[PDB]
Amino acid sequence: VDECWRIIASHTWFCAEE
Amino acid sequence: KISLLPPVNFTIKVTGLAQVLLQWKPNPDQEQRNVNLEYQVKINAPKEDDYETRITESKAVTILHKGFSASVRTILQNDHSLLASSWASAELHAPPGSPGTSIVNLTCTTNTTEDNYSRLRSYQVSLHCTWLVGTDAPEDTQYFLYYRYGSWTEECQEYSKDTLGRNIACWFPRTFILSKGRDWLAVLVNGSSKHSAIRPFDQLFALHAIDQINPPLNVTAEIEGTRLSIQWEKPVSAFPIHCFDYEVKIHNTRNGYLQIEKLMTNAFISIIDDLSKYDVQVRAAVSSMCREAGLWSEWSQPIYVGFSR
Repeated sequence: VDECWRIIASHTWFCAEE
Repeated sequence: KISLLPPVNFTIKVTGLAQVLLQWKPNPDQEQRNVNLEYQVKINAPKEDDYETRITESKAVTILHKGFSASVRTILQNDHSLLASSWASAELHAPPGSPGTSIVNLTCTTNTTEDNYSRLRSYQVSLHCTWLVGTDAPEDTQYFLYYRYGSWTEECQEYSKDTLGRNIACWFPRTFILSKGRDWLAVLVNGSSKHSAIRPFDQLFALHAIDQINPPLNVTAEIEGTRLSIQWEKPVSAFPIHCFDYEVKIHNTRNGYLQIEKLMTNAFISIIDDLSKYDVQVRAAVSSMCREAGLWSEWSQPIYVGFSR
């Protein structure tokens, strides 16, 4: 609960699309 | 001087289409509420990655057709030292299936279009996919495609087949993909047969890498004496007027001279020669202010101007 998605191949984080 | 103890009960669950959940628990022996010891996660395969988290879980997006391997350990980073326990590891085995049965050369294209009439004045994204059948895939196999964008997951129903009845393409007229999206489109294609088992295949597409931007429409050009005026409308897209880079190609049909203007505007007024016939075309891309670099649209179908007489 309350963590973002780890985009593995891009070494990045992702949260939302407000 | 003392050291750290590794996490335990490290699990990896497939929660979604190219979506994994990593769970584990803090080692029973180590300090209970030391709020500044954390967890380092390393992805060993398919692609190597490395990141920190403070929770005893971690959701992640990655392809799964090549298997999956992860390690997690307990860490304490002073800014002079890094303290680390031994790794705890877990794996997801590569999905069962004989060699070469997997699909090859998966290609995907999204395109922005509009509704029809006054239902609502908005935009639909269409998704088109193509591929080749597995080389040594038993003549009986049928292929099936799913996609996931955000929370939404769907299977295709409008397929294009070959000569032996096997699906080699897919068409989504209407989809759950956001027209201004930043997120990753996940595509999975698995298959089935009576004989051998089929290797599933899957890919992650960034929208900006596969969004087929539409061409500018109503390209108008007129020469009045020495004055050249070119106008054109912003292409069919959810991105607004101020989000497009344009290239205007002015080709002199007589001597081949090629004038190219790069501009963020919607009209070009300048000076040109009376006595040559020109053909103009325009193409567009989404500015880097609005999204990471993507694809150029096709050229507008050429229009001619000059030598009106």
